[PDB]
Amino acid sequence: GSSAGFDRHITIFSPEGRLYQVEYAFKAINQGGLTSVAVRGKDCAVIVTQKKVPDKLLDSSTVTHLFKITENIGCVMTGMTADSRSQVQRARYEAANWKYKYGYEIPVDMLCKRIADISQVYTQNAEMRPLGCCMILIGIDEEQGPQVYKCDPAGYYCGFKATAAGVKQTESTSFLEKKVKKDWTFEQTVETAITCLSTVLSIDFKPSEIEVGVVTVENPKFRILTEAEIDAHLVALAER
Amino acid sequence: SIGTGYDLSASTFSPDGRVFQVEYAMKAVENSSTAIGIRCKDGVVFGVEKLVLSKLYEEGSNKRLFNVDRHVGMAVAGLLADARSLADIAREEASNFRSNFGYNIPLKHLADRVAMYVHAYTLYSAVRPFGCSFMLGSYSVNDGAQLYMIDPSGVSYGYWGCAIGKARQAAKTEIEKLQMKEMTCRDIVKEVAKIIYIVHDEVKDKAFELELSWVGELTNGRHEIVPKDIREEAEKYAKESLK
Amino acid sequence: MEYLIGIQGPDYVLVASDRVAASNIVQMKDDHDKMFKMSEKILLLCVGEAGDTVQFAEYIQKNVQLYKMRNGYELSPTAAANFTRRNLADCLRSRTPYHVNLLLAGYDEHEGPALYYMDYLAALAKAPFAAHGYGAFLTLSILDRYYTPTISRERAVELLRKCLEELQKRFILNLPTFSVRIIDKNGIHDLDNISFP
Amino acid sequence: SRRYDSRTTIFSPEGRLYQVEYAMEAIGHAGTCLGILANDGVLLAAERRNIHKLLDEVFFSEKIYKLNEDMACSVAGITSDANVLTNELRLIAQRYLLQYQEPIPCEQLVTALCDIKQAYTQFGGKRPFGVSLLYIGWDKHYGFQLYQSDPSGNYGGWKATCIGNNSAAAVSMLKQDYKEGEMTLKSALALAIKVLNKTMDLSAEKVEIATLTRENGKTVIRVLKQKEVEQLIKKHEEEEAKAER
Amino acid sequence: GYSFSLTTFSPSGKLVQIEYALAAVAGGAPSVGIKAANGVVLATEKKQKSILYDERSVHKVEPITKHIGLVYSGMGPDYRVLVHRARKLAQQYYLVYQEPIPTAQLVQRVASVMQEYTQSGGVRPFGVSLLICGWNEGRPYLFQSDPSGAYFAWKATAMGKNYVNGKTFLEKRYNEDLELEDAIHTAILTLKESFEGQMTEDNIEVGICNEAGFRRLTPTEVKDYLAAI
Amino acid sequence: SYDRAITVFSPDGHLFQVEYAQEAVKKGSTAVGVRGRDIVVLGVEKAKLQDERTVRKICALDDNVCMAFAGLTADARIVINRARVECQSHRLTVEDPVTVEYITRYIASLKQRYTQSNGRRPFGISALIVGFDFDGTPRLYQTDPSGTYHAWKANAIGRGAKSVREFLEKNYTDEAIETDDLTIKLVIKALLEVVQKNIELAVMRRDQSLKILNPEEIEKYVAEIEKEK
Amino acid sequence: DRGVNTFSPEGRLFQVEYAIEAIKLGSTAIGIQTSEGVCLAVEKRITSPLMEPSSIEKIVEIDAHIGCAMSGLIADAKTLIDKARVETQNHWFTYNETMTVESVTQAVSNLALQFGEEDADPGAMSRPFGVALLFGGVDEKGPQLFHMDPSGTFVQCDARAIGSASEGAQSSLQEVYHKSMTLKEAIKSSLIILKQVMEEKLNATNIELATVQPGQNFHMFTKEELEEVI
Amino acid sequence: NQYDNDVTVWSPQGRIHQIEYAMEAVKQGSATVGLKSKTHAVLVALKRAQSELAAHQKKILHVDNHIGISIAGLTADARLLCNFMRQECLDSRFVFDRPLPVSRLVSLIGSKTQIPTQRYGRRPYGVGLLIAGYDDMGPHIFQTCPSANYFDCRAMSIGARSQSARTYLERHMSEFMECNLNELVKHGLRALRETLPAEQDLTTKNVSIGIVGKDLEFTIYDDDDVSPFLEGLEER
Ligand code: NA
Repeated sequence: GSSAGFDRHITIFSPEGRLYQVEYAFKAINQGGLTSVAVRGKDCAVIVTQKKVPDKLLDSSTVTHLFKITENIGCVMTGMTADSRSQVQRARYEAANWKYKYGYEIPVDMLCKRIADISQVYTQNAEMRPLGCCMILIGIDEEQGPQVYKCDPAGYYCGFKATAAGVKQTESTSFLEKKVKKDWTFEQTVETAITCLSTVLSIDFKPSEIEVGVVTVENPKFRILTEAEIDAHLVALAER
Repeated sequence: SIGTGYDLSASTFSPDGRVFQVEYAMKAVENSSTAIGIRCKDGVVFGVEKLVLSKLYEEGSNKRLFNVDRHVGMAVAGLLADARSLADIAREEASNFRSNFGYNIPLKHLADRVAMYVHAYTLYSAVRPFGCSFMLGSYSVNDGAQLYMIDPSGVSYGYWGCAIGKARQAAKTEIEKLQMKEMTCRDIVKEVAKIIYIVHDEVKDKAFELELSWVGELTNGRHEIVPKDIREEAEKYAKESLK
Repeated sequence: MEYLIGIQGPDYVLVASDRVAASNIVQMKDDHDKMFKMSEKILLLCVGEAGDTVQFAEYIQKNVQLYKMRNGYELSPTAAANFTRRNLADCLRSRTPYHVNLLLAGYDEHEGPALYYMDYLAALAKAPFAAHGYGAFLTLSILDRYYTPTISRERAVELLRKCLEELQKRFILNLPTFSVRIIDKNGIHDLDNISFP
Repeated sequence: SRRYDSRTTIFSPEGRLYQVEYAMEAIGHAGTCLGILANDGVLLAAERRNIHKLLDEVFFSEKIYKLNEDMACSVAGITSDANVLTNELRLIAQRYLLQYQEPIPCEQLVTALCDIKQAYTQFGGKRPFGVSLLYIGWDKHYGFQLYQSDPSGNYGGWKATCIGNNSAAAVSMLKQDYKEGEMTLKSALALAIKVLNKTMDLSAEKVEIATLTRENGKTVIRVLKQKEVEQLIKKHEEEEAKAER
Repeated sequence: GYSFSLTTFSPSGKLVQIEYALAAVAGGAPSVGIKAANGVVLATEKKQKSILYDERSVHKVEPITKHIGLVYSGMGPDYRVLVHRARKLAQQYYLVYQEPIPTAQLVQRVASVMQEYTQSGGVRPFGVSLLICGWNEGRPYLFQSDPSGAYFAWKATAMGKNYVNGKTFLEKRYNEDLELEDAIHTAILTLKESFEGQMTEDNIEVGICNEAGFRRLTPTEVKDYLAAI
Repeated sequence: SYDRAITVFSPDGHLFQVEYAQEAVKKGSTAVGVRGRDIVVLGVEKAKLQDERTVRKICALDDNVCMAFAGLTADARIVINRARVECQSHRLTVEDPVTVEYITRYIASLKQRYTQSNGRRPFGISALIVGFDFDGTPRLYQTDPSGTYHAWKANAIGRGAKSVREFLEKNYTDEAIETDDLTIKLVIKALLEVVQKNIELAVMRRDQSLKILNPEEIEKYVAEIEKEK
Repeated sequence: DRGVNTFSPEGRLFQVEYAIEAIKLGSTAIGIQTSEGVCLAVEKRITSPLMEPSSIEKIVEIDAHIGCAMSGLIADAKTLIDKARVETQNHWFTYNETMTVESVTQAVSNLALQFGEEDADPGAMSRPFGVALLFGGVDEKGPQLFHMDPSGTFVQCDARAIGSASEGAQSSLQEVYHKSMTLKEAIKSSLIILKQVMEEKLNATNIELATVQPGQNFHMFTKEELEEVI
Repeated sequence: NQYDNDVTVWSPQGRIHQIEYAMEAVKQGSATVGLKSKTHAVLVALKRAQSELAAHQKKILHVDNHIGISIAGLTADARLLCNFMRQECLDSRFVFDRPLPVSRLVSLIGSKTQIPTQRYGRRPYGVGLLIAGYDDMGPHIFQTCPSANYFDCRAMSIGARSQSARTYLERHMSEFMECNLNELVKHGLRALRETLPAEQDLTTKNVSIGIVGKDLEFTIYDDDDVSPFLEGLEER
């Protein structure tokens, strides 16, 4: 794992063909302390993350990692919070701009490819640093059904059956692949995402400790779940 | 502080995924005089421990409270010239909203816009992050009372109570004692002064001057300074409580 | 209004131009030279609008001179005519078009004598003989009548004299003196001015 | 930012441009490429370095580039850098032709590219082009010409020159067997194969020759075919064997 | 921005950032190109880290225009930049000449962009090598463009992890007169030389180019090629 | 654009890039200039396979002015061409041709600017500018990477400028400025003190053009130098 | 490396500090302001008999009533001299009058910290000017002599010396200067002090002398005039 | 060591050393004093000479009819800032036909001088000013510094040995508002004096005064103009 010149300071190749500054941006995602899970069902797509509000002095409704990009597209950001807000503003811009030029709402994959391409620029130009954050987008495609996409500070992007980001990403993915190996209803999809975050963080959740976001084939508008709606899922999982 | 080149630019991450230039800029706020803001049932109130650097200065020099818009107020902590440059940005942001949409900029929206001008200075070797943290307060019938805070990183959160500076944590454990959600701006002013006097270090620091401002139903949603009458009454209670 | 003429022989180019510099109804100058030596074997005869002529001709002259200094050899009459053409045509659709009408005479060691015609629009034509100005309407037919490609220089001067005499008899403009010059294997030779006293 | 700046356009304490000198080093690693001027024409002989069995051979050449109706060139160095420079050479030749309606005289085309190469050494903060060129041509002023230019933007006219791998050895070998004014394309082609044989570690697949001649008042540029080149190396092999006997 | 080059000549005469970009390519998943008599094949390893990935969502074998196709070894996000640029360049040619761009012409235009990132200020070279296939003037074409901006016309070649072995395999295994059907079987076999795991129609990707233009093979088409071992 | 200060002051008050540009001048071929009464002679120091015409270091800028150089040849070409353009642009603006001082002041101004503007290194050349003014006075000047310029009776620049200057200081007499051939002999004798077909001389007599003598003509003077000793 | 606009821990820009050190390498020049006019004198510092002494012009005329003495990098001075001459003629054009000595000195002075790298014009200065100037001239305020250095700081002087032997020449000036001394005595003191500080002996070729007095225009002393002074 | 080079670099202490180095320029200049009464604003400065033969540098410059300044630091930066102030004042009278309110001018100085403190390759202004003005809020004394921070002052002193002037201004602070012009100028002259070594006293050569107030436009007194004021001070 060698270094030569300014390969650990700027986005220029290392002797092994690596981009150390991009590698460091992945470590910045974990600096936030949070973990996020996203699962794709038969007729739905859910996103879930931790909701750490340590002082009662905060206004709990302003503390969020879930965002509405468009009416039918939502996202869960993981990493450096301001870097995350910046990416959400750009995602919103690119999406509104797309409908303006093309007369149709941006596909989930196109918005993910777009944000990923913007992120790649930072990976090639030295005068700026990558964003220390991970974006996961959900939405219902008119012809392809539910979609779950994620993009990296590296500029990579992909579609997923289920995905994770943050501190316990490795463990969350290990868990998510074990359940997908062994029918994905809306309840089955919500319960899986909640119990992935819970078993991986070893925390039996309270309704204020997590935030759930969902898109449904019946109602494709990105919906963020209430504490009561979150509790109805939490209690039904405990019944089992 | 990792002194190996990884901390000289905001376009450079350290191996553990940190941007030290932003952290060093946050340390300028950590060395600053404390500013506090409290959101209550009918408005938002600001109070600042404005340390008196010289007996030669005028009463009210170096105001750490600004009017960003007719309904928005700003309480700063950190490098004052950066703080005042952010006041001008926020002012122009509010001015541009009215020119675009014909009505007063919603506080959450102003906080979001200004926090992204702050964020922008945390990505490049070409520019320096702002060595400043600030709060925005507002009150309207439609939106209610709103208090937000932005840090050198560009993060913007909504608050019921907030403190920034040297005594950031000490002020917070005192603000936590108050049940603001059920209080008025006439009652909460007395408490803001009490908290600022408690948090002040008479030994390590020299004399200080208390700056008090508010925006609420009592002011018709306009950001104003607390009149001399009410300020003297709150300072009298703050000194009497200390004993 | 002004007059330019060229007659190319087998091994030379004969050129002549009026000597009048006139403003309004007055003849300000009787001894005005309208030919600009570009090279040792190239002359650019230029007429047209008030300022445009000296401005355009001198720009080309200094650029042909810069070529000589830069490369050690001169432009050929063909390259110098096409370079004149490129600049004139490039200004045509610009804010500042040049109203200049010209003839480029020259002698090349490889291609021999060449005479070119160019109007203000920058159309370039190689002609055995040419004329610019209202005078060309009275003299192109005299040249059509008597010009032959084997015309000796002595004969071409009698032909040029027949054209200049025609302008005295029929042209309403007073053009009494003309500059006469021959370009050949040995360069530009000044001949006696054809005068009408 | 000052920290990350390479300082590519600055002088060293002894009045040296290090980037220009390090670009020369790159050219020494590139294939050997020679040029020989003769009375009836001028030639270019270069070592092919794309010499693998699975290569397709879509183009007429590898190192030989036609620039003009009357001019061609060969390169030694960074091939992508050489593509930029040869493409610019073609644009300069057409800008001259459009303006004067005569083809660009050989030395003028070389100077124009050398002025771009020189600019890369004096300003901009960019690295130079890692290429040396050998130009062959014909013009109405100096006839058959052979030029050479390097990354410094310096150029010169030559009767025989070499650039690339073992350039130094080839110039000493060319210096000894070259006969000023008495050279013909036939004898110079024999000399080209004699030199490349010693400066390489040779078959028609490993070499690539091109000639510039004057046929009926028009210039003829032609890269020689494998069977032509094969006969020229077979002929050398015969004279070399009959030298010991 | 940073107006100075980030790729400079080392004292030995090497453009070290280009050498380091080639290392990124040599560590990428393997890719193969084979020029058959009546077509061209492009094959790659599309093996993802977990079952959770949706393989159908992103592609390694991409179309440029109707008759040109593309594949790579190296940095995935860098590749996407060159794909967009290549598709744009192919439209600029078609708009002017009203004729499908010759493959040599596309490859030279794409290779010039790659050279740009080795000299232009404040940028690093692309960490990718492309394998460009096409069909024009009734014949197939196979090119490779590397991070320096240099291009090569190949009859058959390998890139990425275990390319030295794949190239020796290709040289000995097949030559000219191969039919496109045969060549796809060869491309799959050269991928099998350095394939850790069971090969499926989801962890490999193939694209073909013939008289009918370029197109990516469907997983059902790849499945029938894998049925023949 | 590249906004970086290249030439700056060092703690001892030096402009190091200009002194490094003077070290590049010191490595160039020796150039001698002698100012006569009705003539001005410039001479330079000198491969068998090279074309002598393409490597000449005496250049005519215009009919009245011509110059010689020492240092970076590619740098010198850019200065020589910018001066050639300024001679014609001067005749276009003013009506009169350039005075030997005007173009020297011009070249010097260009040189100075490259020592004080961003992203540029100084020109690694010195020049000896000879000619006659419109009044007919013979003038010899000298410029250097800094931008400073002065007039001279005789001067030398390049590899061995110190020893040729020492010779010319002791040998520039009114007897040597008497006949045109004695002025030419001073230049050849001065160059013979550093160089060993190794000289290139150019002469300018009052109204006639710059005459570049041939090698046989040079050998005519070289033979008489050995005889007079 | 550090930026050209970097401050030293003492509060001075390093580039300006070093530009002042460059002046310590330049030829020594003296100026004396008298009721009867200002005198300017400078050593040419000739390095070869082959060099034309006339081609060294260290005393220049800015306008008919203003002269300039320079020291340091004489190529850097040539740019500021032209800027001064252009300034006087633009003022003459706009206002139909002459400039005061101070106004000209201030104009040249405004170009001093106009150097930099980032955020500057496409043809901006990278470094300061390594020159010191003495502006001696006459206006309505009488004879005036001004000093200027690379920091843009200009001051009015009764007597000033700049260059290699600045310390010594100023010491000598201080002991002999009186506010009511004649211009004849001012020239003599300058020529004596200049003779003292030079390595080479004083000659009519070796030095430059010039005066500006009411009722006369900036005068550059000829060899014949300099011989009768020496 | 590493955090000294550029203004965009924050030290691990949350400090910007380039800003602190620029402020050292103010501290190296000669002392200047500014003070105000209920009707007037006074500026006094010890002009310092480079030798007996050289003159004492101009320490006080005109900005507008109602505003005048005294400088301490880089004289070229002081002239850049003076022309910005003069121009901002011209704009206000051109547009509004009313003098630019002194506190507003000072905000513009704080705003424009902050810009370089946050851009790479840029440097702070190496000058600090004392501003004397008069408007609808009476007389004012302001202080600007390389930091881009500014202060509204009752009295003030910047430069070398200025801390000595500050103690006189703090001790006599109470008398300033009810002071007449002669007495207010005396308070300033006396604070200026305390800076100068016990070796030297104020002189008609090395003293500069600037006065603005209720009926007087900004006026600069320099040599025999200074004499009336100095004709009362004579102890220590
Ligand atoms: Na980057």
